[PDB]
This record gives sequence, C-alpha cells and structure tokens, in this order.
Amino acid sequence: KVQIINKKLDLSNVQSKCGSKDNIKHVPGGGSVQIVYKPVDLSKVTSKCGSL
Amino acid sequence: KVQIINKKLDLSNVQSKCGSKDNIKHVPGGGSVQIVYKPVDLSKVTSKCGSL
Amino acid sequence: KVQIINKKLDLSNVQSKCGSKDNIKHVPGGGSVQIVYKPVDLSKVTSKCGSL
Amino acid sequence: KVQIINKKLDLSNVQSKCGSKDNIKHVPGGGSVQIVYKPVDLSKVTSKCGSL
Amino acid sequence: KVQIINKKLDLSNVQSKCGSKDNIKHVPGGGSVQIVYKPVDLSKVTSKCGSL
Repeated sequence: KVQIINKKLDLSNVQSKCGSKDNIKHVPGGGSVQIVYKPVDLSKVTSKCGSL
Repeated sequence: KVQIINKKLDLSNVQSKCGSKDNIKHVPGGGSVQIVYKPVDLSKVTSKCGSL
Repeated sequence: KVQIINKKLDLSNVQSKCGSKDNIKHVPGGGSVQIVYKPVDLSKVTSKCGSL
Repeated sequence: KVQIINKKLDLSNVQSKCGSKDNIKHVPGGGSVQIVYKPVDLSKVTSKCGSL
Repeated sequence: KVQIINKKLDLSNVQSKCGSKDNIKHVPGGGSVQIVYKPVDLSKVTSKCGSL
C-alpha cells in the first residue's frame, strides 16, 4: 500500500516524489541507454515591494 | 491499493507524483533507448507591488 | 483499487499524477525507442498591483 | 475499481491524471517507436490591477 | 508500506524525494549506460524592499 500525504504551505511550486518501485536496465546487446527523471522546480515570490 | 491525498496550500502550480510501479528496459538487440519523465513546474506570485 | 483524492487550494494549474502501473520496453530487434511523459505546469498569479 | 475524486479550488486549469494501467512496447522487428503523454497545463490569474 | 508525509512551511519550492526502491544496471554487452535523477530546486523570496 502506497499513499502520498504531505502537509506543506508554500508560496511556490511544491512537488511530491513518490515512485515506490524503481526501474531496471537489462537490454540484450544494448547500444545506448539513458534514463533521466528528476522533478524540476523553479519559482519566486514577491511581497511588499517599493522601488520608488 | 494506491491513493494520492496531499493537503497543500500554494499560490503556484503544485504536482503530486505517484507512479507506484516503475518501468523496465529489456529490448532484444536494442540500439537506442531513452526514458525521461520528470514533472516540470515553473511559476511566480505577485502580491502588493508599488513601482512608483 | 486506485483513487485520486487530493485537497489543494492553489491559484495556479494543479495536476495529480497517478499512473499506478508503469510501462515496459521489450521491442524484438528494436532500433530506437523513446518514452517521455512528465506533466508540465506553468502559471503566474497577480494580486494587488500598482505600477503608478 | 478505479475512480477519480479530487477536491481542488483553483482559478486556473486543473487536471486529474488517472491511467491505472500503463502501456508496453513489444513491436517485432520494430524500427522507431515513440510514446509521449504528459498533460500540459498553462494559465494565469489577474485580480485587482491598477496600472495608472 | 511507503508513505510521504512531511510538515514544511517554506516560501519556496519544496520537494519530497521518496523512491524506496533503487534502479539496477545489467545490460548484456551494454555499450553506454547513464542514469541521472536528482530533483533540482531553485527559487528566491522578496519581502519588504525599498530601493529608493
């Protein structure tokens, strides 16, 4: 049994990474194999700003 | 049994990554194989702003 | 049994990733195989803004 | 049994990704195979704005 | 049984890395194999700013 329950209060993009099981490489006579899976997050918050 | 329940209050794009099972590579005499799956998130929040 | 229930209050595009089962690669004498599935989210929020 | 029930209040495009079962690749003497399925979301919200 | 429950209050993009199981490399007569999965996070917070 797998469930994803996280209590987070953030003024940005939040992500919950839950895979449980992982991947495996076993390609007979394989030439090139690449597995890239990393959740990417990028944000910013602006509160009370007075340039002039 | 797999369920996705996360309590999050965010002024941005939130994502819940729940796969449970993972993928496997086993292509007989495979040449090139690539698996890329990473939830991408990008946002910004603007609250109370006074340039001039 | 698989269900998707997430309580989230966000002023942006929220996504619930629930696959449960994963994909597998096993193409006999396969040349090129590529699997890309990552929910992409991108938004912004504007509240109370005074340029001039 | 699979059901999709998510309680979300958002001023943007929200999507519930529920596949349960995944796809598999097994094309005899396959040349090129590509599977891309990632729900794409993109929006913005404007509340109380005073340029001048 | 694997679950992800973290109580964090942050004005930036927070991520919970929960894989449980890891990946393995075993490609018969494999040429080149690369696995890169590191959640990347990058943000900034602006509160009370007076340039002039």
